[PDB]
Amino acid sequence: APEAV
Amino acid sequence: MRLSYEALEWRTPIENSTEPVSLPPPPPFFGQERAREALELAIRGGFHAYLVGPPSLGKHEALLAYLSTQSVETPPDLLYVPLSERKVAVLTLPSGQEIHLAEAVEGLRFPQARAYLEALRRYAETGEPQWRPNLLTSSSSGTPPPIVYEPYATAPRLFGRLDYLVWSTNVSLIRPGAVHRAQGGYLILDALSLKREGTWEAFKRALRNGQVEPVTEPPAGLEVEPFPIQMQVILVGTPEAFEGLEEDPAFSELFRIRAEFSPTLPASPENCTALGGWLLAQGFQLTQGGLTRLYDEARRMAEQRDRMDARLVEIRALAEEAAVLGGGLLTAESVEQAIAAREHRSFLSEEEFLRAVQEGVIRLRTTGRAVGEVNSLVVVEAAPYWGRPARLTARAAPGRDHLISIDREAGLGGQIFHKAVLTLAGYLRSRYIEHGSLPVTISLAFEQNYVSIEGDAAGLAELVAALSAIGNLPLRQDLAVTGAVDQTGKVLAVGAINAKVEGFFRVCKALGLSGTQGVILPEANLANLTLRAEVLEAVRAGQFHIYAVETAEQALEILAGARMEGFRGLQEKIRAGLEAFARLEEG
Repeated sequence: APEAV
Repeated sequence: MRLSYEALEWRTPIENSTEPVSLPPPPPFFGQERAREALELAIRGGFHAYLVGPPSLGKHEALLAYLSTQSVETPPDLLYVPLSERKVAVLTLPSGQEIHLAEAVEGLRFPQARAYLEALRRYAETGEPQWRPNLLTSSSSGTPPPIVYEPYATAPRLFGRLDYLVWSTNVSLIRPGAVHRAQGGYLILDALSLKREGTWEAFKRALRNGQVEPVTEPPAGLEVEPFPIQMQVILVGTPEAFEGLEEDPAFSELFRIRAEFSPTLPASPENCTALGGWLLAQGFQLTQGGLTRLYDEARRMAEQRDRMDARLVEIRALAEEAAVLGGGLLTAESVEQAIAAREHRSFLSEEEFLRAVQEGVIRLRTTGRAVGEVNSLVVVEAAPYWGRPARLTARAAPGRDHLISIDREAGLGGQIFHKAVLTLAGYLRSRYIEHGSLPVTISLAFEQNYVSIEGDAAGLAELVAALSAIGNLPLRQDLAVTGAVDQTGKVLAVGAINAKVEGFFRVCKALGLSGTQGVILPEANLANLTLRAEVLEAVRAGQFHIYAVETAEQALEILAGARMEGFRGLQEKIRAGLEAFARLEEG
């Protein structure tokens, strides 16, 4: 999965 | 500023945990004043309305309960009468009066039913060998009013159907639809169903022109006259479900009253108390400690100390799992263990991650010091949104004022990520001007990042890493960093602050707690910190530490273990690195 900072 | 355990504690003290709760049920729409007042206006005016709010709020249940208490004049008899052998009209008589006009007919005083009879006049005139009225509905009181919720908005369910008696049909094979059952009352539909079923346009025609046509099959049909629709329609959906609809100017014309739910309520004793009576009314056996934990989990779900999640259905669902773990009883323990077991059921990914870190397959530091490196914090974008540390490096070399985001250049970073890098560049160029443009090229990398990354919440970690690389300043690796930065070097709020803090604690714990570990975060996020028990206890034990800052330099001070001024402070070291870089670049 993509990540948020 | 250091945040003490006392500053961080947010949970409600429990007195007499196992005592049974006894409270009356709150009214429909408690804490949702805006939406209730909108709906009262729609009821008072006869306007159509739409109920808008995120999923799992209980919008449908609140609406059915509120409508259940209303009163209207008893709805008329409703029927199809023929005007011909290929034509029908929809007719209301005053209530009950259908059965009399039917029996009079069943032979071979009704001013409303004029055209039906007139036209009911030549079997005798030609031996000419399908004619009696068709009652769609009737009822004995408009209290409660008719309330028809049709979740599946297909043409036949909305408008009714023609059956075919072999092929023939007539007035008496026409079945009613939701629109017919809702006359003198309320029809409730979901916005999403209207879109997906392709029925929005036919539904408009029903409300704008009274065209309500039973569904047929592609032999020979009856013509159905328009009729004056008497109903109030209430659509239900999310903000997003409505945006398709709101680009049609007809939507606004037909649906004038917005009834919008807040996703959160004030965290107040009154709302706790209301939650309790609501849970009791749903059939739960609730203890004080059980109510308290559910209320506090609602605050944590909202990520706000002073608000609570308003999603009654999500709260009920957690309660249902708690009730099983408490053997039918909803206790403090049962809720804490329902929450823990949710995390366990979704933990495989973090267990793999932590194992990879322990094995050195993912290289992370949680102790010691290093130049130009820092743990920032990220959130994995799949439910339930676990936070993790991410190692970030910055390297400085003599060059021509370039700040290079390697993740962004490689296509992994998104627009807001890119924006944060540009913003830091703007801070740094304008902050250190003595050499003209900056005599450094600085490259930033999220070291073991293989996925796309987005957001501005690594800005603080990037800026401190950069300053550290410029000044050759060893930074503590036992403190992770999260925060956005503006062009002036102030630190701004970030999202998912609980998951981020807890994610670094989880890695520190898996690698063995050193007693000096922690997180530097924005002061602006103080009101979002609703940390889980385990982190709170570690902070109370002096085993974990939270720092809140307002500026990037404050963060650097903590990480490098010195002040910017009192020179021998960091600022002169930074200026000295820049002078060294400028000599290598120039002379």
